[PDB]
Amino acid sequence: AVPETRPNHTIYINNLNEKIKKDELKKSLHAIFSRFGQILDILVSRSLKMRGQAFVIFKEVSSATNALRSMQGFPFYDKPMRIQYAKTDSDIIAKMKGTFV
RNA sequence: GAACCUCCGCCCAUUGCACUCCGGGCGGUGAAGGAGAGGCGCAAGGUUAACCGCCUCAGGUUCC
Ligand SMILES: *NC(=O)c1ccc(-c2c3ccc(=[N+](C)C)cc-3oc3cc(N(C)C)ccc23)c(C(=O)[O-])c1
Ligand SMILES: *O[C@H]1[C@@H](O)[C@H](n2cnc3c(=O)[nH]c(N)nc32)O[C@@H]1COP(=O)(O)OP(=O)(O)O
Ligand SMILES: *Nc1ccc([N+](=O)[O-])cc1[N+](=O)[O-]
Ligand SMILES: [Mg+2]
Ligand SMILES: [Mg+2]
Repeated sequence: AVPETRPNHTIYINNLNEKIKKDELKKSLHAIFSRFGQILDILVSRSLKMRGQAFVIFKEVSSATNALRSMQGFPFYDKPMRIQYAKTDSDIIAKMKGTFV
């Protein structure tokens, strides 16, 4: 019904500072999120449609859940992070589960 | 082995759920001057312009 609240390998963060550059944003996200588990990948775009947002993809769903709870609202580049679970599996995960396309 | 990046900014608009990239406008620096190198296009065309795209490579960084 509301998939953004059902745990997922991938967390969706928005309300990020759009001023920060793509690579710096990716590496700072990794720095703050890697202690919660192994990170398959972190996807950021500076597109009009995708700026201010990032998908952080964990190997273990339990890792996503701990990262979200612990970093909900956390100040990051002067804006409180807003964290959800991704509404659908990231492609790399769909490939693992055998569900891709 | 993989991913991301590789000239420096300003303003306007945007709170947006992607996984092939992709809003608009304006400046500056550098003559060891198209932005790490090569190739190939494309651009440019003299007091000081062009500043881009693709592919390969290199490096930096984060990982496996
Ligand atoms: N090394 C070369 O083969 C070479 C380097 C630089 C120059 C050159 C210019 C070349 C082309 C230009 N336009 C097409 C407008 C302008 C150039 O401007 C300069 C300016 C200066 N200054 C000392 C101010 C030096 C060299 C320039 C060339 C060239 O053929 O002129 C070749
Ligand atoms: O193709 C490289 C890869 O197969 C293996 N290698 C090197 N470093 C690696 C790593 O950090 N992770 C993984 N998974 N695999 C790695 O070695 C091959 C060659 O790499 P080198 O840069 O060492 O090449 P060299 O010519 O020096 O032997
Ligand atoms: N190297 C060089 C310096 C300056 C100029 N110039 O025209 O001013 C030209 C060259 N060149 O190589 O032709
Ligand atoms: Mg260039
Ligand atoms: Mg470049």
